[PDB]
Amino acid sequence: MSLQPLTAVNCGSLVQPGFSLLDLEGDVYLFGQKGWPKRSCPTGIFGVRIKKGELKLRAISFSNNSSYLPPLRCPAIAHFEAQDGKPECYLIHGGRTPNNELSSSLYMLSVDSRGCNRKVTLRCEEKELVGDVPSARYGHTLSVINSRGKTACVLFGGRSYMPPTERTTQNWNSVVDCPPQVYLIDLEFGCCTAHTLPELTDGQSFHVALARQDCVYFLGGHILSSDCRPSRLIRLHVELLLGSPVLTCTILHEGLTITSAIASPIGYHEYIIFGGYQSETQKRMECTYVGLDDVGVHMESREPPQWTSEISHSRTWFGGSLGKGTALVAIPSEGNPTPPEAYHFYQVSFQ
DNA sequence: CTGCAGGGTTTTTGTTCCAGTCTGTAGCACTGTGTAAGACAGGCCAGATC
Repeated sequence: MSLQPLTAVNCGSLVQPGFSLLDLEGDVYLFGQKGWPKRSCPTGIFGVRIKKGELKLRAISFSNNSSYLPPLRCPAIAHFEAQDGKPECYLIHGGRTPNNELSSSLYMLSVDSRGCNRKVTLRCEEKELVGDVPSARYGHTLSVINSRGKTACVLFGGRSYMPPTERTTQNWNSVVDCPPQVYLIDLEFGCCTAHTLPELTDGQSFHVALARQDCVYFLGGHILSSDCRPSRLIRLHVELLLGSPVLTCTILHEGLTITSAIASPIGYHEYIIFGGYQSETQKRMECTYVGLDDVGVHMESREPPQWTSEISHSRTWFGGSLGKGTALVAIPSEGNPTPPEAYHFYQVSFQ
């Protein structure tokens, strides 16, 4: 549990407050960037390598048969693990276009070929959704479930702009919580079903969701109706049978009151919740550990690495998970003139 | 009584010019608001591979 300060020697203006780190086939891919794609990298997706403290970003190129993606700012990432037939899949939906809009299309990202010389080619495919499509939204969560024995996805939460009739050019950039119904999405085909939640009378956003063996556990998430960050934990159980995807749910008494947490996998099913926001002013410093079994969540606080004064007094912080019990965090910086590197970077490692 | 023409009448309203005295615009050369990164082509080297 130690933190190494990294230097973003070159290309430190591409990272932004909200962004994604996709961990597939070893190396990690940064996804999301300030502004539209520049010709230095006509795709939008960078490869990340951390070596000797240096943070190095390399350009990635798509394949011939793949469509292209706008740099979605705060999308919902779901890691579809290796199985038949195309590992390793990432389901992205749906985020915020850098031209400020909401995109309701689902993307599937995968790896294609290599190298020749340390080069990875990717491929993205839009996945048409016949629905009953969930309204465009950002900050929601998607999670993959395997049940007897087929694969589906559960989509829940998030915010969206005011309904299309009531949005006034004065309440334009206003945003309210989308209604609380769970959407079951088949990977293929695009049949997406909507189901109501008798126990959940409100939606939320920025809640870390952990899915294990056809069970989904939703940690706390910020509610904008009452401005409360509920400590309750939410469990739901998807039993996929022909032909009605019945869904049940229950409440757990206690869980961590946390929003926008960096959920880094370490063990087989053991995660560390790395921290985030517990109140609108104070940020979570304590690192927590969450083991997931069919009995339930087992939660222990672990010794948080000693933070330098800068990251302890910072107003806000964000980041993502580089995997293998390692995570990346960023702190915005001040000065005069421009640093110009607006973000100092730290790499935290476990064990 | 009226009508209109055309007489005089005063009082504007302005009529010529040269000393001035004063007021308002023209001529001079020049101002300031244009204020950042990104695309592209070539050289090359380092690490991967047979």
